[PDB]
Amino acid sequence: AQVQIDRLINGRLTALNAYVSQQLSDISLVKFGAALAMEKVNECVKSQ
Amino acid sequence: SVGGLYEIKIPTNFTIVGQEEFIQTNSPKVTIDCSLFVCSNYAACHDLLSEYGTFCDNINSILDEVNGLLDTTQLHVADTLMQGVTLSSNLNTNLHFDVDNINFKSLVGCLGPHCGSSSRSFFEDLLFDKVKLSDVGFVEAYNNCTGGSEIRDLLCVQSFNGIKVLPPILSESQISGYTTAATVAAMFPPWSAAAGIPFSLNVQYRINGLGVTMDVLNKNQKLIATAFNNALLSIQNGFSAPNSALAKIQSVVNSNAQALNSLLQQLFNKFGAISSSLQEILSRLDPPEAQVQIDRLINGRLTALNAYVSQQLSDISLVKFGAALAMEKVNECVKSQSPRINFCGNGNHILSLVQNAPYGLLFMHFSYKPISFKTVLVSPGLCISGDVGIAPKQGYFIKHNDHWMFTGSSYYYPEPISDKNVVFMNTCSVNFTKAPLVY
Amino acid sequence: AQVQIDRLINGRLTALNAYVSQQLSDISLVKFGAALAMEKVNECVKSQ
Amino acid sequence: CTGGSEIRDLLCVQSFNGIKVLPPILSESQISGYTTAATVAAMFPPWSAAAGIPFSLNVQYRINGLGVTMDVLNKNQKLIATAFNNALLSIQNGFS
Amino acid sequence: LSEYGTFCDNINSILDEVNGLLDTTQLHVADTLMQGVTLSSNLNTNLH
Amino acid sequence: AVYYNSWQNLLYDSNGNIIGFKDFVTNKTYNIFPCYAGRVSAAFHQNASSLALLYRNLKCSYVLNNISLTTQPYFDSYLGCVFNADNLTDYSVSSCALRMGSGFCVDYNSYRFVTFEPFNVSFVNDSIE
Amino acid sequence: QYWVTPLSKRQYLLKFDNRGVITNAVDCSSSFFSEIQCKTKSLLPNTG
Amino acid sequence: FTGYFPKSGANFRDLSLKGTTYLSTLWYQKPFLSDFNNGIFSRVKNTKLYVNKTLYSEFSTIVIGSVFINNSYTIVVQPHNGVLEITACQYTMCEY
Ligand SMILES: CC(=O)N[C@H]1[C@H]([C@H](O)[C@H](O)COC(C)=O)O[C@@](O[C@H](CO)[C@@H](O)[C@@H]2O[C@@](O)(C(=O)O)C[C@H](O)[C@H]2NC(C)=O)(C(=O)O)C[C@@H]1O
Ligand SMILES: *[C@@H]1O[C@H](CO)[C@@H](O[C@@H]2O[C@H](CO)[C@@H](O)[C@H](O)[C@H]2NC(C)=O)[C@H](O)[C@H]1NC(C)=O
Ligand SMILES: *[C@@H]1O[C@H](CO)[C@@H](O[C@@H]2O[C@H](CO)[C@@H](O)[C@H](O)[C@H]2NC(C)=O)[C@H](O)[C@H]1NC(C)=O
Ligand SMILES: *[C@@H]1O[C@H](CO)[C@@H](O[C@@H]2O[C@H](CO)[C@@H](O)[C@H](O)[C@H]2NC(C)=O)[C@H](O)[C@H]1NC(C)=O
Ligand SMILES: *[C@@H]1O[C@H](CO)[C@@H](O)[C@H](O)[C@H]1NC(C)=O
Ligand SMILES: *[C@@H]1O[C@H](CO)[C@@H](O)[C@H](O)[C@H]1NC(C)=O
Ligand SMILES: *[C@@H]1O[C@H](CO)[C@@H](O)[C@H](O)[C@H]1NC(C)=O
Ligand SMILES: *[C@@H]1O[C@H](CO)[C@@H](O)[C@H](O)[C@H]1NC(C)=O
Ligand SMILES: *[C@@H]1O[C@H](CO)[C@@H](O)[C@H](O)[C@H]1NC(C)=O
Repeated sequence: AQVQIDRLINGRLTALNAYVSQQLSDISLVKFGAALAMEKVNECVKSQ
Repeated sequence: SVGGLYEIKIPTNFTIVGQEEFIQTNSPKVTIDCSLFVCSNYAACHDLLSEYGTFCDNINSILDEVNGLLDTTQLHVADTLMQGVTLSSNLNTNLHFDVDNINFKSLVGCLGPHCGSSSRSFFEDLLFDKVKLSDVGFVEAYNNCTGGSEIRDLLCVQSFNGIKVLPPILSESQISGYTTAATVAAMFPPWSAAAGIPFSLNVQYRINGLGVTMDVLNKNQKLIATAFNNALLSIQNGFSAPNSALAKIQSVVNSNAQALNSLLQQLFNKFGAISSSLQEILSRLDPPEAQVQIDRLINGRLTALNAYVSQQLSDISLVKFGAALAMEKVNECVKSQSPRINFCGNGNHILSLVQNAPYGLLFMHFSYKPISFKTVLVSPGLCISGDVGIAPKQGYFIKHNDHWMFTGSSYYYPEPISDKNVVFMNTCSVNFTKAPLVY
Repeated sequence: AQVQIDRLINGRLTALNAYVSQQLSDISLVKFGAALAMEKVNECVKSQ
Repeated sequence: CTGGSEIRDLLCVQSFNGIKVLPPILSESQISGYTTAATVAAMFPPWSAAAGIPFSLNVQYRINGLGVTMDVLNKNQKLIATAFNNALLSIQNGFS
Repeated sequence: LSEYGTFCDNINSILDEVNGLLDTTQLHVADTLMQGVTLSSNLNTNLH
Repeated sequence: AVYYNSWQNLLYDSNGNIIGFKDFVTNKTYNIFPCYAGRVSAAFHQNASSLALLYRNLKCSYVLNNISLTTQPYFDSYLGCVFNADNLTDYSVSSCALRMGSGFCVDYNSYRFVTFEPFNVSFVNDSIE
Repeated sequence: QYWVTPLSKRQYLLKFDNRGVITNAVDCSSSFFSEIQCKTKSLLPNTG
Repeated sequence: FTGYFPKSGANFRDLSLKGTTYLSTLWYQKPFLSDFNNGIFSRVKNTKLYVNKTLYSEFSTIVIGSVFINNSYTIVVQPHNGVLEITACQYTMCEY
């Protein structure tokens, strides 16, 4: 049972690392988008 | 300060310098077939790879989304190049290539659909022939994979192992057509990409805005036009020698080729198994042990794909940043001149132009470059008449022929003080030089 | 001993892969911050 | 890390295990020299980092551009300069 | 570890590229700070 | 080949793969190349009862002679052999849901292989001088 | 003259020309330069 | 490639010995009598002699073994002017 469970643990942990790496990339894009939104608020809405 | 005056070096002569800047706005659209990469043709591997299930669906999905982001980015760059471009139907680039002594023949390709894909400028032709693996380069390289040639092209080995670069949704010929249209939009009426005025007048007003009197600009118009097309020729000749922009363009192709070759080399890593070859494992061991060895190769190859996909996500984020910067430079340096000092290259930026480049755009920034200087004594302000203060507009006050006169800050040409080159104050600040005899 | 050392090699290589992925993601934010700092130098210190 | 120190620096353990931070290509002292040059470039002629005019006049014209008449702005020059250096002192004291 | 092939070469290559990006970024920031800066040779730290 | 000495009969690349050999019986030399492997790029529209297939970077003669024979119409496009789509590159579309690359699109009414032109210049007939 | 030297199990970088002859070789663990040559798989590594 | 190779930068030893009539007993001891270990690499000069302008090839014969007694096989590599005779036999090796 330990051998079979180790295969599942390695697969599930590998998939969790892949999801975490994808989430880091997506949040970097969200930070860039939020910076652009703050620039648009300051330079299109509050001023021209 | 001696009395109320300071020593300043003011230019007495100038030239126009051209500077290249390649901004990467695109990258090769790498696709992996995860099933063909991990397992090749081997049924015993495909049976095991099915038990890893959604790992190949994630590799395929993440790269399809990444390639979709690159396609959307290319459409946004093309939309930006063509935004607000209006051209006359009477425009024929074969006859219309220079105006006001400024020559754009090298920056302008043939215009209209009658040419087909020949809408590429001499400048873009000279920039594209130095890069083998452009979009057409990849298409020609993959076309030669079934030509029966004895040459073992590395791209053919990569594609047979499921690693293939797809062409962008818009060909580089279409993008060169868009940069050509954006370039001619500045040279002829309605001048939709040059503030609605003739290109030479836009260059003259941009140089005047730096603190240069209009009197020297409208009499040195031939010298300004010759300095401008000489700067353009200097940029074109700069590609025939080791160049930072051409090296940056070649770095995109070199880094992609290095990443793809590194990914292909993962098929020869043993990952602690008896061999990196599925044929050797299946010809040496029965299913009970062959499956153990094949599982080691599956974990190693899937780990290599997750690492490559993480690297590709990071690189495409940098490409999105670079494409956003290129769109901003198009809008704020080529189509218009935004009041931002070092945004459009270094120095006294006059104007910028854009040309298509492999996987990006090449910007030519033209700057006002002083040649010789005169050290003069300047006053940053004057206290005149009934203690009224005056400050110079984009210039300085000068004692010329023992009389107060004004000069531009970027060109020494003493001219009379008037409301045209002065900011008035009801009270003069302390340390403003006293001059009761002015005006 | 090879079986035990192999489990350690796989764990340690997976950890390095995860750290490298995180480092790439963090350097993207550093490049973004450096671009903003160069823009602030040019548009707030050298000029307004 | 090679000194006869009884204190076990965690960085030394990391470096001996292959994890080490290399210094940047330009030392922070060089960058401090560059920020110093950029700062003095606004104080004195030719004012290459202050639009080619004295720093006090650049402050005065920048405040006037916000909608402040030049009269009160040039009659209160010492009050503006003291407010400016007091703001700088407040930034310095804020790190404590 | 030698039987794993290019795993450690890939880790070293990615970190070297990340560090090259940091070095190039620091040079760009320094160039931005020093761009267009002209100083008088008569400047003295002890008097001005 | 002339690189095989008396004791040599196999040619290897830098990765340890067999890429050529000298037959022990006939002394004839051969190069070994991998068999063709690739993907089919299929363009599908919800309103259609079939698919438009693109064999990227492959001539139609190669597809029919070495991959598979089919009754669907075909032609050699710039991107490779295209099946079940009319060659209409002289026509253009400003919007495209099936983007095939290099300014080419698959448009469904049958499928049409058409150029993709998302942006064009606003034209006026005013004088240039 | 009968010059002899001991043999040992060593990793070498072997370079073969267009006719299959070993023209050059590098003993990878012999020196620091040999280690660079074996790491880059080339006789003349790039300046770096 | 990993194989049985010399260490680069190590020292070759010229173990060839030429005599005319007398043989030194010290020639048959350490360091001439050397340990084999994994193996050896030999760079041998082909001493090209001439008799009536006719070329003759000579070089030192090498023996490889353990105890050099007829209870054991000794490998011998000996030249015969263009013919390299290689044998491995239970030879009665001489003292000298
Ligand atoms: C291992 C070594 O050191 N080898 C050298 C050898 C020995 O030192 C010597 O053999 C030891 O002797 C002991 C163990 O007692 O000396 C040699 O040189 C000799 C002079 O040193 C040589 O010129 C000979 O000189 C004669 O006077 C004589 O009999 O020695 C007349 C003879 O006709 C002539 N041989 C000819 C014509 O070849 C040689 O050969 O022998 C050169 C060898 O490299
Ligand atoms: C002023 O107008 C004239 C006439 O249109 C322009 O003269 C032409 O200039 C080109 C170079 O761009 C020459 O090759 C032509 O031979 C000239 N033609 C004639 C009839 O002279 C001139 O360039 C314009 N100059 C400015 C600064 O506006
Ligand atoms: C294939 O090539 C080999 C090598 O040249 C040939 O073998 C030689 O044959 C001749 C004639 O019998 C002998 O004198 C040599 O000693 C052989 N050399 C070796 C290494 O065996 C062989 O005859 C050739 N066979 C064919 C069908 O071409
Ligand atoms: C696909 O259609 C295009 C467009 O009709 C064909 O290209 C034209 O071919 C004719 C000759 O038959 C030439 O005169 C035109 O100049 C070509 N036009 C273009 C835009 O290149 C093309 O040959 C067709 N291909 C196939 C395999 O049917
Ligand atoms: C300006 O510089 C150029 C190049 O040195 C020279 O040809 C030209 O005559 C100069 N003009 C003046 C006004 O000094
Ligand atoms: C493709 O093959 C042809 C014919 O062998 C050759 O002329 C051409 O240079 C090759 N191009 C590429 C990119 O491989
Ligand atoms: C597809 O069919 C739907 C429903 O009839 C219709 O709304 C849509 O316009 C059709 N599109 C095309 C390309 O035929
Ligand atoms: C661009 O092309 C499309 C399709 O031919 C056409 O409908 C559109 O009107 C064109 N653009 C302009 C500005 O006319
Ligand atoms: C331009 O087009 C308009 C609208 O069709 C027409 O009235 C005018 O006469 C045209 N002028 C020329 C020179 O073609």
